[PDB]
Amino acid sequence: KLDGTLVGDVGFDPLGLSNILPIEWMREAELKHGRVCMLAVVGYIVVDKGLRAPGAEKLVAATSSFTAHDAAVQSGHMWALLLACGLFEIVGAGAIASTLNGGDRKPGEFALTGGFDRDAAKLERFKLAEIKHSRLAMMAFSGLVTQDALSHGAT
Amino acid sequence: KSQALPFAERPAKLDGTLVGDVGFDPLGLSNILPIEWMREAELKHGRVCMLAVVGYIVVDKGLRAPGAEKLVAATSSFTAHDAAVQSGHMWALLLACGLFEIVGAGAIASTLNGGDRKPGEFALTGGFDRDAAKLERFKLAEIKHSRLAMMAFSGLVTQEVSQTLPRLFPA
Amino acid sequence: IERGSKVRVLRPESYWFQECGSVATIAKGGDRYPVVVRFEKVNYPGVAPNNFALDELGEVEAP
Amino acid sequence: SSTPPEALAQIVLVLSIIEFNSNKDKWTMDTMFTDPAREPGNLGFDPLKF
Amino acid sequence: HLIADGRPDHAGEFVIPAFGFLYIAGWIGWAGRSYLQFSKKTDKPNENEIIINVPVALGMMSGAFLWPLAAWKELINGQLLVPGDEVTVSPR
Amino acid sequence: RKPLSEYVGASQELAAFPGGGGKEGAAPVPWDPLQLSELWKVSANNPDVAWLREAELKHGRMSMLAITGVMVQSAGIHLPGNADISFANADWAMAPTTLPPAAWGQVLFFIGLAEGQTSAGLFDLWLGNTEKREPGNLGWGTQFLSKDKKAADKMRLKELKNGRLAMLAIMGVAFNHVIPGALPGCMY
Ligand code: CLA
Ligand code: CLA
Ligand code: CLA
Ligand SMILES: CCCCCC(=O)OC\C(C=C=C1C(C)(C)C[C@H](OC(C)=O)C[C@@]1(C)O)=C/C=C/C(C)=C/C=C/C=C(C)/C=C/C=C(\C)C(=O)C[C@@]12O[C@]1(C)C[C@@H](O)CC2(C)C
Ligand SMILES: CC(=O)O[C@H]1CC(C)(C)C(=C=C/C(C)=C/C=C/C(C)=C/C=C/C=C(C)/C=C/C=C(\C)C(=O)C[C@@]23O[C@]2(C)C[C@@H](O)CC3(C)C)[C@](C)(O)C1
Ligand SMILES: CC1=C(C#C/C(C)=C/C=C/C(C)=C/C=C/C=C(C)/C=C/C=C(C)/C=C/[C@@]23O[C@]2(C)C[C@@H](O)CC3(C)C)C(C)(C)C[C@H](O)C1
Repeated sequence: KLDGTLVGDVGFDPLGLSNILPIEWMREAELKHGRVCMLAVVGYIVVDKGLRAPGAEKLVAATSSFTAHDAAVQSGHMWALLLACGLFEIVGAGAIASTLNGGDRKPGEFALTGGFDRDAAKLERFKLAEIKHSRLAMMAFSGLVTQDALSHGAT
Repeated sequence: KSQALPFAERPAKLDGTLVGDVGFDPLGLSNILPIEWMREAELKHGRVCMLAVVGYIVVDKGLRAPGAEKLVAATSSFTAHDAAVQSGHMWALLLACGLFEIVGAGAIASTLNGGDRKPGEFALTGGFDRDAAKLERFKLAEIKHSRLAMMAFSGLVTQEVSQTLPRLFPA
Repeated sequence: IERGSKVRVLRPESYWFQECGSVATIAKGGDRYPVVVRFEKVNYPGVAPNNFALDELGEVEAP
Repeated sequence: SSTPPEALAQIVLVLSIIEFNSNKDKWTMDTMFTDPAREPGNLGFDPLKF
Repeated sequence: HLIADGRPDHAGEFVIPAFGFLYIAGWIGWAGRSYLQFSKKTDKPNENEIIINVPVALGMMSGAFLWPLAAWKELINGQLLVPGDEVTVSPR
Repeated sequence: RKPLSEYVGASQELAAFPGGGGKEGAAPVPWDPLQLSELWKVSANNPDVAWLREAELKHGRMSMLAITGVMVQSAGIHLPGNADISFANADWAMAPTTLPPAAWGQVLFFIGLAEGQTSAGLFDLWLGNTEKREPGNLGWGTQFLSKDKKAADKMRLKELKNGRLAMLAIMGVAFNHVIPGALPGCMY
């Protein structure tokens, strides 16, 4: 799991809602949200850099990542990403939502889906780091969406 | 429990009686129709696509039938279909395919569901029959090439229409 | 059936077919229709009771 | 007659709801005072407990 | 000319008097049926129909104002209808 | 027969008052004010609760699909248009009119085939003779739900609730195109 960090707790849980919907689905959703946010903040800053995907045209035109999800939708590039993420996430929907509020969540309630291809490190520090940067990038991408809707550039 | 998806159970009815069964049925489509019909459909589709890939990559690089004349079919395999529909040769091909499909498909699909034979034999062995290990190896190779050339023909046609075929046999 | 029982009449030509009546007297002898059943509704002649056989009564309520 | 009729409709509807629910099956003369504990006029409306 | 079609703009014709009469006729029928049940359950059913028990009759008569609900409750409870093997029938 | 108490589908928000509660279902009997599920006792013409559950499951599923189609067709997101066929009628309830017979005639045909071929045992319902069928159990997603009892019942209750809301909504988007104003915030 993951407690505070230098004290030992169940983290800040003032609402105490961990006894309402099961902790396995909570941890799985936390990891998925965080990994989505980590890819989101990196993709945001990389588009703001000026880096381009191998598919050319309309990608440098709709820069700053805010006209990205208004012109790539009508350019048809956004639909392919939607359906690819949809097929992988419906495989995940099978393997995850087959078990909820009941039958066991014995897949490691986080990143247990495959992934043992290149590193095979399996560090506990890696797990702690993964969840910590997951939530750090949650707040980072929240900031990058909200601050840059009125400011621009590096802020 | 599966082999192509080693995180989410194993599909039902995919025990391994058919060759090349790695348990890749995430949608569970092996329950709408009997598995003999599905295997027959997969094998027929694969044979059609392998013949289609061979014919496409042979016609496109340049080869004409006995007395195939000079029309927009001879320009490329892209317009060969629309050329031969107007010349009526596609009606003759449809007649031959319909005759063989009546006999073969009606017999082959009528008797698996009754119970009588392997799904897709046709008994035209043409040689290798005695070496049953080579028979099952050739079944595995046939279905693997079937899937590969279904993908290959899909890729070929989509690549050629995406640029309207500017005379590219690598495409 | 016994005296005071509530019975349902199964004789099809009777005025009280499928109707409830009360057993009054069961005669013990050679009578073909020994059971006497009295009804609360008179028939067209105005006769309240009738003699019934043991197989023409279906029984409803014990005494 | 001067006031809107929807006001009367809603007032009569609220009174209808109140007296439909205040005696759920105890309408009519033969069904209301079947329980020998319902004294007449006692609908249980005594919140202040006089 | 009255339009008994059922259009909403001609509901001042047939349909609204239809609902009114259906309510009133069901009221009359339910009052009669309730008094019939009471007179059946007494010791002299015949004398209760030529000489009416006026207080009880007024009770059922005023209590038949909720006939569509009471009739539905009796229909669901199985008290509205005789099974069919208990009503007398001609030999055929 | 199955006397309506073991059927999942009771709702907490009809026991929202002090007294009665749970995960999402009311404890003392599901909601049935008109006692329509008890109408099989008098005459066999009235359907059993199994037929009623199958009917509302079908209505709810079609209504989810219909309200999702209404939400998506009404503003953009139309299929790419080719020759002799344009999916351009953004106004719902008139989109099948501006459509060739090869397209509107193909939706109805396949709907009818799927309806007729999944109709095995609906008339073993109407009488409580379940055995097979088991109301809405077409097989599309059986063994996909959880294998215990509480989670499966929770999933079914989720299906029934969303479905009922969709029914009420697709009938709020309808009856408002017919007569102006049956839904104050309409958007369609
Ligand atoms: C999916 C398979 C398929 C399809 C649909 C086509 C379709 C076509 N080919 Mg083609 N071809 C194929 C495979 C295929 N080919 C293969 C595998 C080869 C070998 C390399 C060729 C070699 C080839 C050449 C060399 C030429 C064509 C041409 C043509 C065109 C006109 C053909 C014609 O007049 O036939 C209709 C006339 C007939 C007499 C029908 C043919 C009947 C045969 C025998 C097939 C009947 C079924 C057959 C026995 C298979 C059943 C197997 C079963 C026993 C298991 C048309 C677009 C010609 C063209 O115009 O292109 C420019 C041409 O010149 N093809
Ligand atoms: C309140 C008593 C009552 C009730 C509920 C019914 C109910 C019914 N009668 Mg009916 N009937 C009654 C009295 C009643 N009748 C009387 C007194 C007569 C003799 C005149 C008839 C003669 C009669 C005939 C000839 C026929 C019916 C038929 C029917 C059925 C169809 C409806 C209809 O045609 O109504 C029409 C009703 C009438 C024409 C008679 C109404 C006479 C008065 C207004 C009703 C009696 C009210 C009563 C005095 C109230 C006193 C109670 C009070 C003390 C509380 C229906 C089951 C028909 C049938 O079988 O259809 C299936 C049919 O053909 N009835
Ligand atoms: C197709 C319509 C339909 C049908 C057949 C059912 C059937 C059922 N519902 Mg259900 N329901 C529906 C729609 C429907 N529902 C909708 C839209 C809602 C949301 C308001 C609900 C909310 C609901 C709850 C909260 C509960 C049920 C329950 C039940 C079950 C027992 C009750 C019963 O016998 O109802 C029989 C129903 C009918 C025969 C439908 C016909 C309706 C009448 C007769 C005609 C139309 C009148 C209506 C007012 C139309 C006017 C306009 C309308 C659109 C508003 C039964 C399986 C209970 C349950 O789950 O038991 C296990 C339960 O607790 N339902
Ligand atoms: C995903 C489809 C739906 C999306 C369409 C799509 O993808 O786009 C099309 C596209 C380009 C594009 C687009 C533009 C035209 C540029 C612009 C469009 O903008 C619009 C809308 O206008 C967007 C976009 C992205 O569409 C690119 C698509 C590329 C795609 C889809 C590539 C699939 C390869 C598959 C392979 C190689 C399989 C091999 C499988 C093989 C080789 C096997 O069988 C292996 C096998 O082991 C198996 C598995 C089982 C074994 O027993 C047998 C064996 C051993 C043989
Ligand atoms: C204008 C336009 O655009 O379209 C054009 C397109 C195109 C393609 C150019 C055209 C063409 C040509 C076409 C369609 C040609 C089709 C030709 C066709 C289909 C010709 C069948 C022959 C049957 C045979 C040989 C049977 C042999 C039977 C034999 C050899 C037997 O031994 C029978 C047997 O019974 C015995 C005797 C004894 C039995 O104990 C045993 C068996 C049963 C074995 C057209 C017409 O111009 C139209
Ligand atoms: C059974 C029998 C016999 C038989 C037989 C037969 C007909 C055997 C036939 C086997 C056959 C014909 C097997 C084809 C496979 C085709 C494949 C694998 C295609 C790959 C294509 C691939 C992998 C890729 C293609 C690409 O297009 C892509 C994807 C994109 C392009 O940019 C690049 C290229 C073009 C490269 C006998 C022995 C003859 C007589 C006996 O009596 C009866």
